[PDB]
Amino acid sequence: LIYGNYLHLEKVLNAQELQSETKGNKIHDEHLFIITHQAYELWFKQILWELDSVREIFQNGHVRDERNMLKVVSRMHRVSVILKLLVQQFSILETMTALDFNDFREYLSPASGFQSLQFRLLENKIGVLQNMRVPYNRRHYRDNFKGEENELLLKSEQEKTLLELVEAWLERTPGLEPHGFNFWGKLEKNITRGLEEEFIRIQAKEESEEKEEQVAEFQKQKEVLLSLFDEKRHEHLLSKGERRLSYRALQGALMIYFYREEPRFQVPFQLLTSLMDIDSLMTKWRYNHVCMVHRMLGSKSGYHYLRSTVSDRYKVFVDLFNLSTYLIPRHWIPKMNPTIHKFLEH
Amino acid sequence: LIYGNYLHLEKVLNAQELQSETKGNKIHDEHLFIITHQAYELWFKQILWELDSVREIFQNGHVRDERNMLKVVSRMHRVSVILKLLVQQFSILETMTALDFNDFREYLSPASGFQSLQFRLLENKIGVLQNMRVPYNRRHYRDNFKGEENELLLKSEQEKTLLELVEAWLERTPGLEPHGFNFWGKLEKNITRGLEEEFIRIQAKEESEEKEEQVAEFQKQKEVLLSLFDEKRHEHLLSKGERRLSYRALQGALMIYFYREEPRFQVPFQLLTSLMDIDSLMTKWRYNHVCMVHRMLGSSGYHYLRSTVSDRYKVFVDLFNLSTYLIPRHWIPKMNPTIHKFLEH
Amino acid sequence: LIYGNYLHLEKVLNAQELQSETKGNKIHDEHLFIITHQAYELWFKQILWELDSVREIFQNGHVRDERNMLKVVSRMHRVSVILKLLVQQFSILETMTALDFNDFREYLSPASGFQSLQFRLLENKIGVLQNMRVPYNRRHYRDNFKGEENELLLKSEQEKTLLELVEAWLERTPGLEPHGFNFWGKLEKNITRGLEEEFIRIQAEESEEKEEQVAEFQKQKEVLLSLFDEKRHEHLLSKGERRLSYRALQGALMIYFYREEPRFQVPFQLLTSLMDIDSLMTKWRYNHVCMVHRMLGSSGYHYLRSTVSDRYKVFVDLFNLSTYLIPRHWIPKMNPTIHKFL
Amino acid sequence: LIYGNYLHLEKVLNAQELQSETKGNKIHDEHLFIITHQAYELWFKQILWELDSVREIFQNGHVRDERNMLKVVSRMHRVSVILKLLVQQFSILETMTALDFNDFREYLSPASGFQSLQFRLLENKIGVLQNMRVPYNRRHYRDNFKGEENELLLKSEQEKTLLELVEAWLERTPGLEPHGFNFWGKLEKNITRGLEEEFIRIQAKESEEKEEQVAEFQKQKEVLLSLFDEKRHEHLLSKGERRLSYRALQGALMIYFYREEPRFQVPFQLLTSLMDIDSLMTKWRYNHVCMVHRMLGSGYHYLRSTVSDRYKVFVDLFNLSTYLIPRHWIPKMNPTIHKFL
Ligand code: HEM
Ligand code: HEM
Ligand code: HEM
Ligand code: HEM
Ligand SMILES: Fc1ccc2c(-c3ccc4nnn(CCN5CCNCC5)c4c3)c[nH]c2c1
Ligand SMILES: Fc1ccc2c(-c3ccc4nnn(CCN5CCNCC5)c4c3)c[nH]c2c1
Ligand SMILES: Fc1ccc2c(-c3ccc4nnn(CCN5CCNCC5)c4c3)c[nH]c2c1
Ligand SMILES: Fc1ccc2c(-c3ccc4nnn(CCN5CCNCC5)c4c3)c[nH]c2c1
Ligand SMILES: C[C@](N)(Cc1c[nH]c2ccccc12)C(=O)O
Ligand SMILES: C[C@](N)(Cc1c[nH]c2ccccc12)C(=O)O
Ligand SMILES: C[C@](N)(Cc1c[nH]c2ccccc12)C(=O)O
Ligand SMILES: C[C@](N)(Cc1c[nH]c2ccccc12)C(=O)O
Repeated sequence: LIYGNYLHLEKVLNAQELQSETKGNKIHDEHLFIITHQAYELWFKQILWELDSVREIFQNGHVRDERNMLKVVSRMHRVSVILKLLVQQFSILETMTALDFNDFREYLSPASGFQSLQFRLLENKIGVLQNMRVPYNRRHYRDNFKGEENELLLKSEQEKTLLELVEAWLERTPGLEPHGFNFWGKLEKNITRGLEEEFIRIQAKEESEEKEEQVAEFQKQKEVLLSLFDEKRHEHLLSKGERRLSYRALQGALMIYFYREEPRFQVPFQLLTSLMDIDSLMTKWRYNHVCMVHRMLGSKSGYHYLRSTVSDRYKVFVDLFNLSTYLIPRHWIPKMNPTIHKFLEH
Repeated sequence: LIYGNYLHLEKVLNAQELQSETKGNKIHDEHLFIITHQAYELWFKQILWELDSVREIFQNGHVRDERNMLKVVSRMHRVSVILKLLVQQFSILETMTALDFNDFREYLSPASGFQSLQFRLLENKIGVLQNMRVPYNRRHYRDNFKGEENELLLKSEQEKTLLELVEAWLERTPGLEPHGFNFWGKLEKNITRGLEEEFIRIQAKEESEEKEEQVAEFQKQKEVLLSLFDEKRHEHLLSKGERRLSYRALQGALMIYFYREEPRFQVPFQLLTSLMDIDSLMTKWRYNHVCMVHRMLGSSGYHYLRSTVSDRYKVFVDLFNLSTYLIPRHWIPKMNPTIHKFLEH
Repeated sequence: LIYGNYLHLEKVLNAQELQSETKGNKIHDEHLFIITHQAYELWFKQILWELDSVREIFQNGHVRDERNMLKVVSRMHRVSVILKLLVQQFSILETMTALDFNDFREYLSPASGFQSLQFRLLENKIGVLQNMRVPYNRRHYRDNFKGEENELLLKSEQEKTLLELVEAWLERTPGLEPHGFNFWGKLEKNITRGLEEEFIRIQAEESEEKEEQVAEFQKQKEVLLSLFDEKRHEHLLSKGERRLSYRALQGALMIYFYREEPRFQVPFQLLTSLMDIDSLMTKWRYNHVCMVHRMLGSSGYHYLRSTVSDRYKVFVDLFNLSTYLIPRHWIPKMNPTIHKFL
Repeated sequence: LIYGNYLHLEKVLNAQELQSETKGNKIHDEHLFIITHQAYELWFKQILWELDSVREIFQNGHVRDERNMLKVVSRMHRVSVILKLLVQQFSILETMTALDFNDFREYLSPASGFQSLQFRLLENKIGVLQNMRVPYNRRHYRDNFKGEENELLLKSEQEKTLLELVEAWLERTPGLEPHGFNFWGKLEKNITRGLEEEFIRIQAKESEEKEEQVAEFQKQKEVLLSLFDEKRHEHLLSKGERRLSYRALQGALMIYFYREEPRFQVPFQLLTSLMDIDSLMTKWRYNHVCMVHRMLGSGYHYLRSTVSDRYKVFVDLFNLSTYLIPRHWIPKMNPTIHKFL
């Protein structure tokens, strides 16, 4: 067993055919463009491998055994460490000038990155919605794909996504039981009370621009906080695709946020953090890719379509980010005395 | 022409065979170990491509046309930007624990990174000298290689290296002509004079320990500076492999250092800078690789690898060491436009 | 001379007062928020130092001596290396959760990053135009400032910007002389010819492929010939959608196309670095936005989002020269006979 | 409350005095040298803040409540994220050439980085031992310091270090009870047995490969059984080739092997981050060395000496890789017997 055989370098290092050279006009920088993409694809394959393994742990019920949370968080962390490198890797392609790219661009048409099967598979498996995908020149993405490739794409759309598997798991989060710790009920009450207290305070002040300013802020804060308990408004925002998680999953997430220090919630909290990281880094990748298309082609547009992809429309875990909106004073958080805490001890 | 076909992904993405899985005991993290190395190898191929192209520009005489310096510096800069990423890429493999590596390590024997053809090609093409290589288990690196692989490795040793091609170019550096600007002559004189000036200054100082200290410093500095003009000392240090550039090439390098702002030397100065960067980053790569072997295998190969993290493997150590011979600006032989013109484009 | 004294650490390391602690409720992570910003400010001061030195080299005429180009490009490169680090530095503040930030946010009012004098000075000195700024809360940015600070900000708007100083230098680029190499004239002719030649080719099959190629030719011709429309340029200048004078634009394109010619090698690197600085400034604004979102939720967020736009790209014209790339063989030939001038 | 006042920028941004300018020969690049160091010092202060807060959580007994492990690991992770940036920050000073540094170097004498109080405080608070310090010609690293500065340095050496506080905590790791899961006993037995089983295998082999395997076996056997030699450990402790008590070492290995068990998941991450901090500290030392070399040529060798295991405080955690065994040799922890975890 030799290194080169183990790594099948007979394949990996015999995969560089410059179209410029095939058409009798070799252009040096084409080689860089080929290798950069091959490297992106190697790492996309590794991301798919980690992500598929984590999806499986959820789908098959292994995640139910909390012994497996360390593995889940390590692999999701690994996904983000890979993505950070993928973002840095753009700096290599920045060493190619547009004038140099212009010397071989002709020999590439009509190929495009759009045809990256694995990038699409990755978007789908995380949880990007087709309905929300931005049309490129009034066209569907899968239009450019055929055969078994079109097949794999379909499975990726139809199989349970990371978002859905996390949703299901969040729905079973301990503490939501109305007959138990009754998190949601206690939270509603504590916030309603606290708002009442606060209003009384402000109402006791004397008419002024200040008082109005405080009253106005209060009203805004009140509306945001109480909207959390409006299950119907949530259902509505779900159907418009401005939210992604079920109402119950949202309750589980908030439970984990507020009780993160409780032992059973420590690693779950880290998982939520890494899911947000993955969304952020995916968006950073899209951003750096856009900046590059611009530098090479100008405003001539793919640039604008790609710019549209840099939006909340492509953020699968938007709901986890938006739990910042619902931050309250610590003393309003339902108290969990050891009496009612033992259920969250390893 | 479709993306996947253009990039031959039918090969690149059908090259991942976990030996753990082939022997009926798939271990998840083996997949990462394979991909990481495949990625290193893709980028080694790219470095070889740039490096070979720059070597050719020198070997074929194209570098004589100063129009080509921009291309040479961009490609060498590109080599160092790739190497920066190769160093960061270790952080991916740091997400694998030793315990998890231990579950598939058995299925890897007897394969090793040592058998990386391209890493050897890269060391050779830059200019690592065989005689200065540290033996691993009392053997040449080029054993463990056979057939056309052994062939490629030979060519890489026998063809002109980047070190040799740079040396040749440095020897032709403008300004070294005794009949012209006579840089070396003027430099020797100006330093001899400046040292004299300095001695007088210190000798004037009131008897005091500071004076005593400064006397000591002066003596050391004087010895270092004058040793520059000792061509025989240089020949000796060449034999011991503590220097690699010819005496004349060293003169050319120092010319470019001191006159870097002069238009014809601006991009050449950047080239020298990038050559040092490449050596720095190669040794950072070796260092990070060692730290990783340690974390996975504990404290043999470790010690061999530790020996690789040394000036013995820095091809352009001479460019770094020109810091030793820095002088006050006012000692640098003057180049008024009168004697400037030869360095304007 | 001792390290601590040389670096005036008696000041730098006695500058951390947690407002949470001053009001009797110390919150651990406030310390990090203070240090992060102090570090950003140290680096902004260094950027200002390099940038002011480069502006001086232009304004005083030193740049006319081409021996100074290495210094100019090194310092501009150094600006972008600093900015790369400023972008990475956000990852430190990402270790603070929103819940933890929430515990000391109250004690910060009414202070904001908006009030960073140095950040504004930097925007102004590069060449961000006030009239092109996005209003904050329906008002001008400088209204948030007072006294000598408001005055410094004005000088920064009125004194020559890096954009203006580069523009002047670009205007004197060798080769534009109609009586000389006549770059613009030759270029117009060669593109007119080359377009025709393309037509002749495309004139010959009737497939959609042909139709597609014909379609491309149309815009390509439109884009390329629009380059020679000086009036359209003047119009886009007044709307602020371009920044450089028509002549400066000619100089830049001269440098792009002839970058390998010795006199243009380091100038080409300067143009590259100016684009880098714009790109990295934008990356900084982007990462800052992503972080405000993570800490505050969904709004300054929307104002900040508006700053991530071409409106704030001072050297947009250098980026846009990609639009006007032609085949190499169309580029006016400069044989050594004439190449000697460069 | 205004930004500049909140951040006391009247101090931070009025702290840049170029000695080149003070002596009538301003050198542009000196400004960068000053700011770079000031930035390093701001971040060293932040590292000290996090590290001191973590040391407190151990010393005051809060670490006993496992609810606090998330905070402990977050702050140690934060230390590493800062150090990663400190390593990247060298790339800024690499934009200064040695020729340009040479134009103001004279005006610095005799000041040196050696005089960084905070860097010393950081080394000490982690657990770098004075007795293990590499002498700089005349030793006396603390002798470069005086006054309340010399005072602070002393406290930093004498107060409990991160190493010592972690050691104490590792000693209380659940599972080491002889009357309980009896980790050490079971481990010794399982390895002794497994080695015997291996002997039979190699015995049944029948040329060279056998020779190869037998040789390896002997080495592996020696390494593994040396783990159970408490006296050898005590000896290596007194030399300074190990740092953790024998019992702490047992706790660490418990956490390594049972990392997936819920009570050990975050503790395992803590051990990982302690190793990370050691790694990154030594990366910092390495990049600093490479730069002194580029600027001065030939402290290079002294600084090179600092890049050694001699300066790795958590060397014991790294070295537990040496004692990896097959998974099936690890004492089994059935639900019944992992209830405690
Ligand atoms: C010279 C550098 C690059 C240029 C000029 C470029 C150009 C483009 C353009 C114009 C598009 C929009 C679709 C189209 O018009 O055909 C696009 C999309 C895409 N490119 Fe690139 N690209 C570059 C580098 C890369 C790299 C390094 C990757 C890495 C795999 C990549 C992957 C993609 C992907 C996946 C898409 C589809 C993204 C989406 O639809 O959201 N490209 N590229
Ligand atoms: C788990 C991670 C790794 C381990 C444990 C490891 C182990 C080793 C060891 C022990 C050696 C010395 C030769 C021997 O006895 O086998 C070696 C050398 C080498 N490794 Fe690695 N390695 C790792 C990762 C990598 C990676 C990511 C690369 C990337 C290509 C690589 C490339 C090499 C090369 C080229 C050599 C020969 C270097 C020289 O002779 O100076 N290794 N490795
Ligand atoms: C918790 C972290 C941060 C939050 C929540 C935050 C929040 C904000 C907000 C809301 C604004 C809009 C103005 C306002 O309404 O106050 C703003 C602007 C700004 N922040 Fe931050 N910021 C953070 C970190 C930073 C840091 C680390 C810097 C570093 C110097 C910074 C510099 C600025 C600057 C310069 C502006 C003005 C930007 C412009 O107008 O284009 N901020 N920030
Ligand atoms: C031009 C760049 C630098 C040079 C030439 C330089 C030079 C040196 C030298 C020669 C030493 C050994 C002690 C001595 O002989 O004085 C040293 C130690 C030290 N330097 Fe630097 N240094 C540089 C940059 C930095 C930076 C950026 C830091 C960041 C704070 C720093 C912090 C230190 C520290 C803490 C030590 C003592 C560490 C130890 O003893 O292991 N230096 N430096
Ligand atoms: F393997 C690859 C191959 C090509 C690319 C590109 C890319 C970037 C800029 C381009 N300008 N023209 N073309 C030709 C393609 N036509 C433009 C619109 N889309 C399809 C028709 C381009 C292709 C980006 N990544 C690639 C990967
Ligand atoms: F494609 C690959 C495959 C394997 C590696 C290794 C590597 C790392 C640690 C190891 N421990 N045992 N073995 C296997 C046997 N070795 C033979 C050479 N002398 C050391 C023992 C190892 C192989 C590093 N890079 C690789 C790349
Ligand atoms: F040195 C510093 C000090 C503070 C900050 C902030 C920041 C971040 C979030 C905030 N939420 N409320 N406030 C108070 C500011 N008022 C409301 C928002 N508009 C301005 C008036 C905030 C201030 C960001 N960077 C800072 C740096
Ligand atoms: F705030 C600061 C000030 C200075 C430094 C240095 C530094 C780097 C190179 C030097 N060469 N000579 N000197 C003067 C000091 N003498 C030689 C070295 N040992 C002590 C006597 C130097 C000082 C590094 N970091 C610094 C920080
Ligand atoms: C038994 C369980 N693992 C419980 C569970 C669900 N979601 C959680 C989030 C945090 C902590 C625990 C849970 C399961 O049902 O998967
Ligand atoms: C014409 C030339 N390339 C001169 C030359 C050689 N080395 C240099 C370094 C810097 C500047 C110029 C040169 C030659 O003789 O090859
Ligand atoms: C003499 C000159 N340096 C000419 C000049 C202007 N812009 C340029 C761009 C590239 C090369 C040269 C120039 C000057 O007038 O500044
Ligand atoms: C009660 C205890 N937290 C026990 C303890 C010590 N070390 C550990 C490691 C992992 C898990 C638990 C421990 C204490 O006394 O610290």
